[PDB]
Amino acid sequence: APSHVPFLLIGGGTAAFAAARSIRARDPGARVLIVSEDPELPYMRPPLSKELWFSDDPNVTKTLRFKQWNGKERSIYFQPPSFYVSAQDLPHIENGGVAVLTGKKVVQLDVRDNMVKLNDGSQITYEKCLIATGGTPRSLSAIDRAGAEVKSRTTLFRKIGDFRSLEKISREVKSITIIGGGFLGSELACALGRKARALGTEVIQLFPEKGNMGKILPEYLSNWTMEKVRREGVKVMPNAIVQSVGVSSGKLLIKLKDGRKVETDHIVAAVGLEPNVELAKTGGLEIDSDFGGFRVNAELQARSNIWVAGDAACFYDIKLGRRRVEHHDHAVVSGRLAGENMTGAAKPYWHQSMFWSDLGPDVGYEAIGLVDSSLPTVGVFAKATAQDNEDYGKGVIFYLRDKVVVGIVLWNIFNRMPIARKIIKDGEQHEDLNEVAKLFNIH
Amino acid sequence: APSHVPFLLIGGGTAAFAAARSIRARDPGARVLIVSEDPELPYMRPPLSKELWFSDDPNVTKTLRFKQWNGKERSIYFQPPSFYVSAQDLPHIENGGVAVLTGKKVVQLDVRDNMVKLNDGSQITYEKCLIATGGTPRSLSAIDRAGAEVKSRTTLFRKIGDFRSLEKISREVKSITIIGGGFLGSELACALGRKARALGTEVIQLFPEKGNMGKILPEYLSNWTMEKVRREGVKVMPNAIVQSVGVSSGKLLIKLKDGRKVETDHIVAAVGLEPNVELAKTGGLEIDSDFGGFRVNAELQARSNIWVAGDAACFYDIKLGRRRVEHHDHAVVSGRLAGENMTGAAKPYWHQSMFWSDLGPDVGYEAIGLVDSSLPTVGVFAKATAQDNEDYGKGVIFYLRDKVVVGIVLWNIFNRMPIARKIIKDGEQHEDLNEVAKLFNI
Ligand SMILES: Cc1cc2nc3c(=O)[nH]c(=O)nc-3n(C[C@H](O)[C@H](O)[C@H](O)COP(=O)(O)OP(=O)(O)OC[C@H]3O[C@@H](n4cnc5c(N)ncnc54)[C@H](O)[C@@H]3O)c2cc1C
Ligand SMILES: Cc1cc2nc3c(=O)[nH]c(=O)nc-3n(C[C@H](O)[C@H](O)[C@H](O)COP(=O)(O)OP(=O)(O)OC[C@H]3O[C@@H](n4cnc5c(N)ncnc54)[C@H](O)[C@@H]3O)c2cc1C
Ligand SMILES: NC(=O)c1ccc[n+]([C@@H]2O[C@H](COP(=O)([O-])OP(=O)(O)OC[C@H]3O[C@@H](n4cnc5c(N)ncnc54)[C@H](O)[C@@H]3O)[C@@H](O)[C@H]2O)c1
Ligand SMILES: NC(=O)c1ccc[n+]([C@@H]2O[C@H](COP(=O)([O-])OP(=O)(O)OC[C@H]3O[C@@H](n4cnc5c(N)ncnc54)[C@H](O)[C@@H]3O)[C@@H](O)[C@H]2O)c1
Repeated sequence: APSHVPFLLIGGGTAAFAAARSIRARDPGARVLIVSEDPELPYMRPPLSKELWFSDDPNVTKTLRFKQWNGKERSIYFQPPSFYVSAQDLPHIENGGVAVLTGKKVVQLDVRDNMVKLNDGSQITYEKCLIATGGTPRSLSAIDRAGAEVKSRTTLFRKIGDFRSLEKISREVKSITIIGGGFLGSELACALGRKARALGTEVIQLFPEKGNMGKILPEYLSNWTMEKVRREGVKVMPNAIVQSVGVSSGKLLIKLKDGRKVETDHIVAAVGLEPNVELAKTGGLEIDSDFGGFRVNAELQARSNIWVAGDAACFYDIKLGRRRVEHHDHAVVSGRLAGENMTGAAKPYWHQSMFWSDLGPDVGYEAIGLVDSSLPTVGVFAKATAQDNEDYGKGVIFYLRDKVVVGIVLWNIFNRMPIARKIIKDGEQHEDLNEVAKLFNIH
Repeated sequence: APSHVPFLLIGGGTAAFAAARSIRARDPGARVLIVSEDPELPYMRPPLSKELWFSDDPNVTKTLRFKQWNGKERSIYFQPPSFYVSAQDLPHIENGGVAVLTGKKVVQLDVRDNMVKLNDGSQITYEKCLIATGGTPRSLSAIDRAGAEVKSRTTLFRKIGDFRSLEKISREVKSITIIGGGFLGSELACALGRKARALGTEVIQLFPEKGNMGKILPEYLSNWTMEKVRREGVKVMPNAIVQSVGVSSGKLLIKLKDGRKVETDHIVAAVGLEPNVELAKTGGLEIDSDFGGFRVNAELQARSNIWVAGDAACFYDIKLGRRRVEHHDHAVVSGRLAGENMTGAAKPYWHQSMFWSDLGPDVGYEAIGLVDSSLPTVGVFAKATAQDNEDYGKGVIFYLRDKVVVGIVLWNIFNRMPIARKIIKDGEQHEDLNEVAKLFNI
């Protein structure tokens, strides 16, 4: 570890890599260090839930390569190891370069001293710092209250090791349970159902909502998505609240708060993510209370020489207000912006970030802005229509704050993202939405 | 007037003057422009309610001079007019200077181009900017729902013009009624009661709590302060919720919720302060929701080249969380810090700020930290009365968050600020608040 670096990037993930590329682009000859707790080079997580599961290659868990939108095979890793220079070489190599320090954890942050302390005891002084620590999966209360053997048969799905372990388990066990109905739980349910269709094993999804992804989509769309997920070979059990999890004859037993009971062999828990804010206690950094994570301004700035990007950043969007987004594209855009601002720009967060999803062949969408179930929605579909506050195969769902669009879900329509982005950018008063819904040309 | 200014300070008051002084101290040769909507040069407010009333000099309204703790007469203004340079003279002068552009209001703030627009259409481009606007007095629903005649007879007390108007009114009218029982209301009640006792007129105070300063002091000290204010010649009416204000035979009449009716011919309204945050709408600046005002960090910074100081800043205290202090000492300290940080330092707010108050001769106190009656309270007096949330001439009050001292009120003891400041600095847990009050000479 070098004793001083011009640019420090805490956490090795999407945001840190994007920031390193921006810093290198704007300031040629910059010398960037990335301190990562994972023993791996930066990689993208989205393939860990969809693409690596549908790969035809048998030995994919060891290879980690997949086909793209075009179909050209690529790796999850952002860059090959030859791209990164050694940390010791970093302050000596010509025109700089990015170096990655893997297996290291920053445990202390002295803002005034412009210093951090690693887990092994090494101390690194910086000129500019980015905190791009992400989040960690939340555990279940009933699972925690159970014994050690119950926790041994539970899985939290974030990293590559989780993907490999879950793939081997699905190959070797007879039934797996998914708890949670958000993004990760639903995608895992679809992938595991696809894998289990061949042999004929059982996969179960149970959660306390009315349907799949009930915090994002309206009720009717949630029920439609639930039915589509059931069509993939998954037994979905909505409105289920876990009371206790136990052991019976070598199989774990789920006793719900209701009268229903479930007996299976393995549990996958996808019950949310919480940001890593253990570093704020020693850094004297403010933690947001409404959203969680570090609190930063419109330029993602926490202190004089400290920026925060990614999932842990509770930033201030000027158009939409205080936010905290947890998505791949937001991590890329936010890291790019923080890298621009670390070299000397003063740009606020302006370009909006989107996200995408695919819950099987039938369901596939992209969304932008503020998308939430509590906010008023206007669903203009094809062959159907519904507004809140049957053939829902195609359509657009506007989200309105005060007669103004703040988020758009584009349901099974493609190459119509710029229209939605321009609608969000203009931010006009919209008392009528069928006049604008024709721009996407749903029919 | 100049097209480009290195250092712009929006709003000229206590914080702006302190910031200009810090800028000049750290960076000799600087060129500071102060844009103020007032027609006057910066002055200090605290003597506008206490010192200028007790002066024996007849024409203090014009001189605006008063005596102090040392006893040396000084002006209400921070500096004499010769100290400042002209606005057109600022760009080209050896070692620069400070120029105040009085009577001009900043109406638009464009952070993208680093340019502001004044109310006369002139544009000024800045390199660093400070927003040191203050607050404006809050009005009353009963007053605002009334007619123009009732509005013309009520007073909101912030500036020098209000002080002159109220002094003339006190010399003229027979009865004065004061709404509000916080700091300003109690101080004006004491001053006008002294003047009335000197003359022989009537002064009345009404507020919706059970005692004076019930949002700062505990209940028993609130009752004690209410009694002591009554001894000053002021008829105090606690628990008076105002319903409507009207006129009857050329005299104002107040009808309260409980049924009491009070007649008078002038009203002084002092019911709080609302921060000036109209610049945030056009500047893309974030306004705090819990406390109000511009939301800044521990370094009092809002954007890349923008700092906020004074009563309008909702800053983050590392040791005490989110705060918004509205006091003269805090304005001085925060303006000083923001002026230092505009020149290159990155110092967070660490030095605490205190506040004092004198309510007659018997009651005089100082306070520091988080002082609020909502927090659990332990008071050490001649008889040790601990509050759960006799003679109380002298004592100390500790305010607790959870077994930790966050604010201390010093009751009729002086030259003991450093002890309380040191106690608050190292906020370690205490088994009981006693044996700590021994540090103060009770
Ligand atoms: C299985 C899966 C599938 C996903 N699919 C999608 C998708 O299809 N679309 C989408 O938009 N989003 C998707 N996401 C979300 C997206 O991947 C995340 O939002 C994104 O990875 C967040 O990037 P980040 O850099 O903020 O955090 P992360 O990617 O979590 O990186 C955080 C890194 O920082 C390290 N770290 C933390 N604390 C410290 C410390 N103190 N010291 C050192 N290192 C530290 C961690 O170990 C980790 O390596 C998916 C996520 C998962 C898990
Ligand atoms: C009568 C009175 C007595 C007080 N007594 C005490 C006391 O005994 N002890 C104590 O601790 N505190 C006391 N205070 C409180 C203390 O005086 C204030 O908290 C302090 O003055 C706040 O300073 P500031 O610089 O933030 O605001 P201010 O002093 O209000 O300065 C704001 C200035 O900015 C100007 N401005 C506003 N908007 C704009 C704009 N858009 N463009 C240009 N200029 C603008 C305003 O006109 C004003 O000149 C008293 C206050 C009053 C009114
Ligand atoms: N396609 C995508 O964009 C995508 C895909 C995968 C993951 N992700 C990200 O991964 C992260 C983690 O995913 P996640 O799905 O775990 O997050 P999430 O926030 O979607 O998970 C919350 C889900 O768990 C349920 N839940 C909450 N508490 C519960 C409890 N006590 N018992 C049972 N159910 C409970 C909620 O009602 C909801 O269904 C998120 O940041 C998410 O955005 C995104
Ligand atoms: N000694 C000092 O520190 C001092 C002295 C004077 C002024 N100041 C400052 O001057 C500013 C103005 O003082 P203030 O006394 O107006 O503010 P304040 O916030 O102290 O006033 C609160 C008082 O107004 C009362 N009130 C609120 N709403 C009311 C309503 N609808 N009807 C009746 N009463 C109502 C409250 O009950 C309380 O008695 C404050 O910022 C204060 O800090 C400080």
